[PDB]
Amino acid sequence: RDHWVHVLVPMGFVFGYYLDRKNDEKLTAFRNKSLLYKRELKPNEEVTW
Amino acid sequence: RHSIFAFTHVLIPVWIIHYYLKYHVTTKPYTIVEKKPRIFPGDTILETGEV
Amino acid sequence: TTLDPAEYDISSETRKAQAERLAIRSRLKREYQLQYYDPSRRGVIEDPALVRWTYARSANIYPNFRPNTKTSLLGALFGIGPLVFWYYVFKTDRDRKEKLIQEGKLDRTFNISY
Amino acid sequence: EDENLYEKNPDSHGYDKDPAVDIWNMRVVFFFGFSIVLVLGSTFVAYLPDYRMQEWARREAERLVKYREAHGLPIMESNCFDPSKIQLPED
Amino acid sequence: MNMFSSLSLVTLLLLTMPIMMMSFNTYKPSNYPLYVKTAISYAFITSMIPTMMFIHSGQELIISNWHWLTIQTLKLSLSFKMDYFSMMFIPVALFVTWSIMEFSMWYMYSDPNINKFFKYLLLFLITMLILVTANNLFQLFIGWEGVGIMSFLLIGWWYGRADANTAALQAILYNRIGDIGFILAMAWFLTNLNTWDLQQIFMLNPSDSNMPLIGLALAATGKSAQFGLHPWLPSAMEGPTPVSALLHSSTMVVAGIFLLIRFYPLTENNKYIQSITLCLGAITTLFTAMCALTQNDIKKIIAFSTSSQLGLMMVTIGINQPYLAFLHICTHAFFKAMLFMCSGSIIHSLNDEQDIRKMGGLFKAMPFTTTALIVGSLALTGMPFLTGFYSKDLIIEAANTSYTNAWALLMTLIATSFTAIYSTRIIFFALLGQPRFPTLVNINENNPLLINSIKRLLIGSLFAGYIISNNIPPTTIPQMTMPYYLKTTALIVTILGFILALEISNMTKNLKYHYPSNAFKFSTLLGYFPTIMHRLAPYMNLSMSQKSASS
Amino acid sequence: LTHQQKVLRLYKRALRHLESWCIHRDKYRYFACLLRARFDEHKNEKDMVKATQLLREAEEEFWHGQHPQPYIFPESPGGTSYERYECYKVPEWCLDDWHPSEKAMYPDYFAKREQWKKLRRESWEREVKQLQEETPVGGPRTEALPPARKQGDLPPLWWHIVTRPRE
Amino acid sequence: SWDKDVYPEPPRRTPAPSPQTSLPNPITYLTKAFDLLVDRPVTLVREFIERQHAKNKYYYYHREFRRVPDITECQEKDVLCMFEAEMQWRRDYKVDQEIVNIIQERLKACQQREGESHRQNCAKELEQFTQVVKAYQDRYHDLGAHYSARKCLAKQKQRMLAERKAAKEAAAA
Amino acid sequence: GKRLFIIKPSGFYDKRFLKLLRFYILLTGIPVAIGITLINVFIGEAELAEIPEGYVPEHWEYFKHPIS
Amino acid sequence: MLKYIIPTIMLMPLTWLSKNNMIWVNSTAHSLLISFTSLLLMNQFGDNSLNFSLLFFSDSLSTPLLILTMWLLPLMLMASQHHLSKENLTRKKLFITMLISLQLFLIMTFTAMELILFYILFEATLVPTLIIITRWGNQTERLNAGLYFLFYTLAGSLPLLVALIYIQNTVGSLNFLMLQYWVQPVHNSWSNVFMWLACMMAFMVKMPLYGLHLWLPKAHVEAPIAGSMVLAAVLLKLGGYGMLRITLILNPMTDFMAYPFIMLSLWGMIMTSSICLRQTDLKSLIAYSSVSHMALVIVAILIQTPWSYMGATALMIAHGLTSSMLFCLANSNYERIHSRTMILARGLQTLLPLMATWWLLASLTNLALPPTINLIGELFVVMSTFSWSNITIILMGVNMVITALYSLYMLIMTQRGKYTYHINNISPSFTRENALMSLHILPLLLLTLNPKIILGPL
Amino acid sequence: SQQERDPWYDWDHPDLRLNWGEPMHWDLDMYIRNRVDTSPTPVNWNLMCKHLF
Amino acid sequence: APPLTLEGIKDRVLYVLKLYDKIDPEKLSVNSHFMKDLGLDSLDQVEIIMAMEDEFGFEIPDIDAEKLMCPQEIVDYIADKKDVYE
Repeated sequence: RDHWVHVLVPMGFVFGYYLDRKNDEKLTAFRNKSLLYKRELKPNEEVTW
Repeated sequence: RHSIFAFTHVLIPVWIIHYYLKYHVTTKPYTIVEKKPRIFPGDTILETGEV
Repeated sequence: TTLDPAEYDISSETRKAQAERLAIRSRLKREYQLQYYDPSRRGVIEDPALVRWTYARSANIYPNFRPNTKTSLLGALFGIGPLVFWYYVFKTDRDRKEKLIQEGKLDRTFNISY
Repeated sequence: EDENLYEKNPDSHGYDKDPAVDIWNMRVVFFFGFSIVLVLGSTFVAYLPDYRMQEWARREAERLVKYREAHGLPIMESNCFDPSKIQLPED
Repeated sequence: MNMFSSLSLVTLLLLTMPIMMMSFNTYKPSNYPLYVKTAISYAFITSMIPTMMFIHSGQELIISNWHWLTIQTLKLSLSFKMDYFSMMFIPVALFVTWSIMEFSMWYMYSDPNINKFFKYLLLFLITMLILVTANNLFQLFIGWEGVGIMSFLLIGWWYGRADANTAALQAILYNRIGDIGFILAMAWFLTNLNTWDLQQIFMLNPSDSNMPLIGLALAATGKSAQFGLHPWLPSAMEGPTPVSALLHSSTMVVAGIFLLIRFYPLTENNKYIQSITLCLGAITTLFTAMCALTQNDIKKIIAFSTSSQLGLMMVTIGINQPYLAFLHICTHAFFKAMLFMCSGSIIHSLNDEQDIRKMGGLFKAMPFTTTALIVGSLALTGMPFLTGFYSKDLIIEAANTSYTNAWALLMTLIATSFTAIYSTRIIFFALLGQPRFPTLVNINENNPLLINSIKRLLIGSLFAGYIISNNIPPTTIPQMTMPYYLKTTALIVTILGFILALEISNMTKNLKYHYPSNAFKFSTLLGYFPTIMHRLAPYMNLSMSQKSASS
Repeated sequence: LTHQQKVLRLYKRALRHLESWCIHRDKYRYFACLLRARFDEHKNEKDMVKATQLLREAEEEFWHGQHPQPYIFPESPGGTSYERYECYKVPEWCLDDWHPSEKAMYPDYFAKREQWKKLRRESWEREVKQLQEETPVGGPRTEALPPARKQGDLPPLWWHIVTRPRE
Repeated sequence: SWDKDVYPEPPRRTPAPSPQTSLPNPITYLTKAFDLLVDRPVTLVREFIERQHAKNKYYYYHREFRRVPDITECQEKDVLCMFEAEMQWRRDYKVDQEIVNIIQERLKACQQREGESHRQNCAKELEQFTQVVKAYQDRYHDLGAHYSARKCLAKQKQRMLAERKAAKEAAAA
Repeated sequence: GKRLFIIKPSGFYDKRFLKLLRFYILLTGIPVAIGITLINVFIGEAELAEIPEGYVPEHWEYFKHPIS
Repeated sequence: MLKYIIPTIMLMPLTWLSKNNMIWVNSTAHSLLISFTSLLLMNQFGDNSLNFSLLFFSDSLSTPLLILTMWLLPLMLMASQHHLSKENLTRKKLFITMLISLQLFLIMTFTAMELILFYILFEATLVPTLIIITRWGNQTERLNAGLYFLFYTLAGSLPLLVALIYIQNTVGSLNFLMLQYWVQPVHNSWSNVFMWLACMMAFMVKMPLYGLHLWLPKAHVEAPIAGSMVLAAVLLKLGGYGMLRITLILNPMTDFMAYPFIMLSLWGMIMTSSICLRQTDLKSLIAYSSVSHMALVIVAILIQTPWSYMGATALMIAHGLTSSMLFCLANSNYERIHSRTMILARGLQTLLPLMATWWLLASLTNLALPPTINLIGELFVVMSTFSWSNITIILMGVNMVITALYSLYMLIMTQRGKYTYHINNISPSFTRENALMSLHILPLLLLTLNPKIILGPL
Repeated sequence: SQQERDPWYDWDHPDLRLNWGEPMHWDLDMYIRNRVDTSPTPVNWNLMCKHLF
Repeated sequence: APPLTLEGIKDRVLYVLKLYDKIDPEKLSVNSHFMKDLGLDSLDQVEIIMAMEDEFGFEIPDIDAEKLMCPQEIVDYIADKKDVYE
């Protein structure tokens, strides 16, 4: 047919990569560090969280 | 000919291998590490003389 | 020097009726050549002289084995034997080597490696 | 009893199992195995970025020598990491 | 000045091209030895150009090319070295290998496996040439064991013949005993000097070098065929001829002494070193002398004479003459690659005997090569005015005033007299007698591949030292004193063998039917050492002491 | 090994180890009848110890002084370049699998291949029929009748009949 | 390139002339021909890229870090501040490897540039380098705690033995 | 005349093999070869000192290489 | 691992879901695609450290070791098809699924974030290996060898649980290797011997000493279809690496009793390679090579202080690729002659010319020819244990001597002739026979260019 | 412990006989005998240690 | 490289009959069977090929004695050994 047996199964990568992101968005404890690691004034250490 | 057989073998890599050499002594902080001139008297590119 | 090797001796007539030991090996060779020639074989012959050579060397030593002797208890002079001796050496070094390393110095200033 | 086949090579060539689409089994092992992974993936870590942060340290050890070498700061101190913060209990 | 090494790396890069084009990039209409023979033919003339640049002003160049991994403190990348052994030895050794393939173009004329032999000989040269150019002891260890595995693939050239690849097993065996000393001194250099780049080792000369250099001496005896490891050579000759013409004339047996030559700024001190080396060099002289007599192969006779030349050259490190040592090999490399190839025309001429028996006289339509035989075998007499007179005479008269063993000069100079009866022996059996051999005389000599081969090297033989020693920087103060009854007998050392060999050979021909008396102790033409030890050491370990503590 | 040919296998080597000891050609040849003269002492007598003392003392002066690395006849059991022709070695009948366009070459040799196999594929109705009859039970060496009484095919067919040629 | 104070060398001081004879010298045949054969395919092509590479530019910056805490902080059961004191510390040991690499290449600089004398001259390297490597394995190399690299759990305690044993227990210093 | 017929065992499969290594290695190797050639000519990195990056620095792409 | 386990479990409902004989091509197709994704997020930087996501990964930061674990399921399916294709498809679907089920637990192993997550995954194997040993072998001595593979591995690993649970309620909790900043030292006592000894001895039973190696030429000798779990069982042996995770910390100061593990495994090294030169079973010849220069790491871990961890890591994946291929050289050339007796396979090197290079470039990695991944590994071990005591160059040097005469004895037995027999042995080493024999040396000599990827922390 | 020291594969003209050509049942003890041979000329008289003497 | 035919082996065997002074050029060409005038026991069985021991002489094993009685049977299997005529 459209072969869900085939390449639809490596499409579980992004399905797994969706669950890969959900942890670090609740692992958001510290913007307070001292080794660059700053989150001093800027919109650089805030982003990609 | 002796024309296209000989020129293809040697003449092309010497163009290549020189290009990774002159562009290389000014990049790496040690080039070839040449010794001194081993002179007896004194002249060359200086001025100093000797007896 | 390993060995003599006894390339000439005597006969005639010590037990002259000893012949037809070749009749054993001619029987085997008549068995083998009739086995070896055939128009459709496509594969080896078994030849169990090899089969009795591996299986009597790989297995069938421990079902054979009984410790009735002391020449099989000789292995304490060979198994645990030298392993005693290597311990005796290595603790004389790293102790005599150790005291010289602490009390006094032996290595120079340019010993970063190590 | 016993039944075992032979040289899966009936004059035809044969790669893995049989005639057809088992023919495609070569171009799924040759093309995927090497020639994409052993070439482009071998290219991937050829020029991969600064590994173990040493490329940072190359220039940063290159800079920091001649600043100390200029005026007053010696080289390779091992200075107990700012002493008199250690109370040093005698006994 | 920037073209000093820019043209030298042309030499180290061009030889890779007949392996790159061996991977089928639209190859030539086939004739594949012609592609490689002309590949070397332009590589020689490029290499000679910076050799002239050195003898003007010097300006030696090491380089810094390309980084390997770098760990805690020591960085190793790779480099090269261009001091007195790169700008001198490389065109010399490469000129022989230019000359040697034309023989194998006719010696291996019928083999359908032709292309591997002109490929494996090419890889053998690269890993031989990477050794002498290296300033890195790690880079030495690459070329030390690259040349070792090239022996196994060349002694065992022919399959089957269960003595052939057993000798190849013995070939790689004695190199690994010859390995264990080299890796010992590799370890000692990190633990003290933090590196093994050869520059920094020569900055401060280490105080107590008693530990590393005895390891360097044992690795020196691995490939350079000393006593205790001597039986590797006489059974390594079992392969084809241009193998052993290259394997034991110019390569693989002068590399074992070459490592000690590079370490002259360490070996001059430490008196435990020098007396052990020079006494080792003396033993190899007469043990290879008294083994070569009454021996019945052409190639074996050359196999001992290449071993006895080492017995001088090992002593040349003991008496502190580093450059006189190296100057011998530059002369010596033109000797036997001629001489194997000279006699290689003879073995094919009878289609096989390679025996000193059943030969006859010299001129049985053999005009050219017998003339080439009486030059090099006259060079091997001890050099009246020939090639290595500036290498041979100047060393035996460098042992004139010395603090030696006093049994060393009673072992070196006596060995020179034994070198004379080497000469007339192949004369008196192959070049003198009445023609005796089985019939159908199928001789032929007129292939210009061989005639182009010999005529280049024989001319290069004669005028070698009179150009090299005439144009060289002197590094030491010569002796130049030799008083009465002590001075010139070293020539008369060589003269007496001409009388002594003939009056015994004519006593073997000219005598009184001295019927071959069975009664004779002949454990001198056998060595009696391979007979007992290679029946004992493979039986002691592999049978008793393996069935003991296995199953 | 009969007593008749016991001296003979020693007689071939008695002169053979001698010629490796000479230097001339006539030196061997002047010693020819001279070596034969000691061998011609006991000509015709008994076969017992009366004449075994020719052999029982031939251990000395033959084994004593026996061939100090003699001539070896290089194509032999020993000696150099004896079994050397082995890079080719003639791998006969390696022509089973080709996947042709490699069977294009030699169209006549492959034509002649299928012709000779009829003697190989069909000889077992005839050769193996008498083979149970001519061999009684377990007797000595298994050569057939030397014409096999009509046509020897072969018995050694074809591995000894079409064996590997040397080059 | 670099700065020459980090990688020193003396001038060039290269003699010249000295012919003195009408004997045939091949040096006039060599350098006056072959330099032009390489000058065309190298200098013209390198300049051709040099404008083509000056068509556009790309940027990469210096990466300088922040050093607020240093050594003896903090209290024992803490994790966070004793993580920063190891992130401080490991950068102070990868760097101090490479400063030994720089001074060692300085030793490579003199010896191939003089070569002949090489011992009584240059006056500096064997004095400088062995006052740096002798200042290396003391207090900066956990010998033999180098396996776990023991950041601040042992890097202070060689230097505790350099204070609790040294300088007071010498009897009487 | 001096003539025979040699016997060589099998070469067709070894010539049917050794193509598929050399075929497919160029199928993505040579298209990757321009990517190390053409990207060298038009794209590099520069230089040093420093810049001060404004107030907030750049993100990843701190490296000095075309594809890195 | 964010999701490497999550695609490789999705391989499992693909095999049974498929059609007929397409089940070989469907599995090997997608299994190669992970090798991009395995490389993809990993190999990042790099200076203290990469804690990865959560309590499930520390990313195998300083010891990569895991890319090699993912080659193999698209390396064994092309190897196993030689004599497997006579059984039912219902069991052919099984033998692919448990093989994937062995790769699942190895992926959460080597990373594992903990020490108690390690053990339950350290023991989560040995059930799918034992199914490949007992079913799918050859004639008997499978079943006792199925029991010798247990009862060494399981008798030792149970005193881990007594000690690892003992640490979890003594000093905080072991759950992180990065809560191992507070570590009290372990002095000389009569209870702290056993804490060291029970925590160590369960690793010795997999990477063997000279004693207790008695199970290693049992499972490898009598072995599945074409080395099919024997390739897995060589990774699993070097997948007992976790002594590198434990003993670097967590009783750091007990070298006092290292000596009965040194001398037993340093003299055993010089003997257990010497005891193999008279082997007559070809697959048991390789099986003792795997004893010897694996046991060189045991004197390389207990001796601490790197320039050894430079080499002890490079030796784990030195013969990860070498000893795999040697089993593949012997899983081939058994399909044609049905014996593993090394006597019988003579008359070779004329009949199969193209695989002569595959013998040598295998056996040239034990001679090890210094620019490979091998003599960059040994020569860091040699220069390490030199600095322990100088005398150790002798035994380790004779180790280098005998294995030179040992590796060639397997080569040179094929350089003979006249073959005497063998109307069979026709198959001229087909396209599969060279493909699965390749992809071994093609990464093995490739990584010698920049082998900074293969290094510890260090 | 049957008679030993070496099937040297000499002339051996019955057939395969020795070591190459594989006779039917003659394996006695091996793996030391595909590389070990027969008796020499003289006897032991260890002059080799006397040579270095 | 040199080939050979079968007309040369017929002459050399026949010539060394004439080279021996014990045998006249009056015996038969291919089959005098050696016993016609062969004598005695030793030295008429191995000496008869001792001249070809030097000339051809490829070590001539123990089987070669009693086959050599028929003087054509010598000529038979020399062509078998040295890879000879067609």
